[PDB]
Amino acid sequence: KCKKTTTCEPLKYNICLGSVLPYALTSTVLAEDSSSQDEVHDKLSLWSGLRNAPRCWDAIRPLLCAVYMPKCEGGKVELPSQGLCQTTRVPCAIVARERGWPDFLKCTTDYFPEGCPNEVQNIKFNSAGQCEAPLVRTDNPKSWYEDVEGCGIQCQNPLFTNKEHREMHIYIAIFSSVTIFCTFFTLATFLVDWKNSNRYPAVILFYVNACFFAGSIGWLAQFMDGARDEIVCRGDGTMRLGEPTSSETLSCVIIFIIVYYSMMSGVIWFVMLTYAWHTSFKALSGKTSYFHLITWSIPFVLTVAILAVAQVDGDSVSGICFVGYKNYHYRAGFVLAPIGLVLIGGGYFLIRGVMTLFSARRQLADLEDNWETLNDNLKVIEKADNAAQVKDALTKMRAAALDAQKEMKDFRHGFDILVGQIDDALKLANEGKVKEAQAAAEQLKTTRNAYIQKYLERARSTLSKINETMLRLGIFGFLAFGFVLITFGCHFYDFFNQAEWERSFREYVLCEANVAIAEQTNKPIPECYIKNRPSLLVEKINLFAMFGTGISMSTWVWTKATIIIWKRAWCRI
Ligand SMILES: CC1=C2C[C@H]3[C@@H](CC=C4C[C@@H](O)CC[C@@]43C)[C@@H]2CC[C@]12O[C@@H]1C[C@H](C)CN[C@H]1[C@H]2C
Ligand SMILES: CC1=C2C[C@H]3[C@@H](CC=C4C[C@@H](O)CC[C@@]43C)[C@@H]2CC[C@]12O[C@@H]1C[C@H](C)CN[C@H]1[C@H]2C
Repeated sequence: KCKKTTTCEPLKYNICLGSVLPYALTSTVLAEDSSSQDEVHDKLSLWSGLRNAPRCWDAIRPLLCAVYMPKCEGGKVELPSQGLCQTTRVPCAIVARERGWPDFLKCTTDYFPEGCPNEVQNIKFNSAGQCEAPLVRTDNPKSWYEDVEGCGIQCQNPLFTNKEHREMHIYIAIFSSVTIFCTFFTLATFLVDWKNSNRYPAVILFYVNACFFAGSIGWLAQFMDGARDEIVCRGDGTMRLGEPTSSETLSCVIIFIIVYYSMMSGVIWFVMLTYAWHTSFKALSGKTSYFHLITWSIPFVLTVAILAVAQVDGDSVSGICFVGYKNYHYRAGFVLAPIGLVLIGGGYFLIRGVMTLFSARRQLADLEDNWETLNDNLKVIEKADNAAQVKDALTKMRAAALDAQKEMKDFRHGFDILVGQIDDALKLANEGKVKEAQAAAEQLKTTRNAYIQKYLERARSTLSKINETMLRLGIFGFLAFGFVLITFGCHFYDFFNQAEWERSFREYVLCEANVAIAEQTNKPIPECYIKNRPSLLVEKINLFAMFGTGISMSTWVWTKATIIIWKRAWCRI
């Protein structure tokens, strides 16, 4: 009979000599020189050396597959046919001459029964129609998926359909457009007033938006008539992976360089921003030429390193080329690490900045507290009947003014005068003279205005400036940290389940490989699908995060003080 009784075990390799196996279970019983599938793969590695003789190889492939890796299903293995074995004798006669034939490969009808249907005869090792979606026939051996011959891994992302591609593309369209013109607004502002806006750290924002403009450009590049497929796909319609490979158009690596470099410089400029703020608070342009070198060296070195390991991959959904898609331990290395370090540094100099801020914020408030005391005490003194209230309030005034006394010598002199006059009024009030002290408090009023009000209203305005700065730092801090937290979350999710998505994808590929033969042989065909895939909402979130940062830094230039600056250049008469 065409069937043999043995125990079916799973394939350790789902490929037979560059051809995908349409079945899932096999048996090592027919390979009489083998006992395990390791041995089988070894023997096939020995038979591999025959590939230098294509004339024989063509005819011996199917036999070798039907023998060493046969279909096992429900305790049965189908034995190869006599007709199949006879097609090996004539051309592979070389095997017979140099070392002879193995006894289990000799065409004795007990090993090869006559007229037996074989699953292998259906399989084509010249992949004319063998290549099955999500795979496409390419005859370039640099695009061949794993060990499969003639088949390449298709260009468009096989985890999301076109219905989702259009979606994400219009999403990225809108967002990146908002960013590309917001950053242009912010550039134009600091550019038209290049003479008056070129200061540090106000030019650091300009540099940030410059970077995030350059990047959004590369993000928009994929929307031209046929540019997307030029960036993402190879010449043979198979997605660009491990770029830059030899003899491929640099239409990918250029976009990668843009999107990555602009991004990284764009986030190191954050650290430079926080430092510049801190040192601005601590009091200059001595280190202003050294920030540059850092913010341009580090992204360069990183990008060059990525190009050195050649781990640029192409995504059709995003429509760009970026680091560490295929191998996700590179994305964590070149994206998550620099961003995290940026978060740490920028956060450090932020809190240092608000310490440098907090220390004065209390001082000015204390001065305001003393002035708050003086006025209300004068309010009580000027309008009182009992001469105990006058004594009391005068003492309190003395305490406050004394506490406030603790170009500068003039300021202290004023409070000398105030304390003195207050003590005079104290002497007057102690003796029970109510209205004499009350009248001697108007002296305190006019003196308060004359000698003290200057330095006070001088330091009255700063509490608005300082609080505004404090709250805008309150914006930037809890904004940037939120963005970093979110993008770290997304990247960590993908980082987490990319170990599973590849499993599911592979199983799916094998399934469709089964479907291929299952259809053109009038055999029952099983439905194939992806068990699990990346969430599109997560990618939505990440994009929203980075573009949201790109927009929020362009929002900074949005002031009413800016709007009028535009008029000066061309208002004329
Ligand atoms: C590759 C090769 C062969 C390896 C095959 C053998 C047929 C049977 C088996 C049994 C199986 O258990 C292990 C594999 C082995 C040995 C076949 C004969 C032809 C050739 O050996 C020649 C040696 C010669 C020096 C050069 N040319 C070499 C090749 C054409
Ligand atoms: C398709 C695919 C992927 C699409 C995913 C990517 C992780 C991150 C993103 C970013 C996100 O914005 C869009 C989706 C995208 C591009 C993931 C990497 C693994 C894989 O590429 C592998 C090639 C490999 C040879 C076989 N296995 C293939 C697939 C598991």
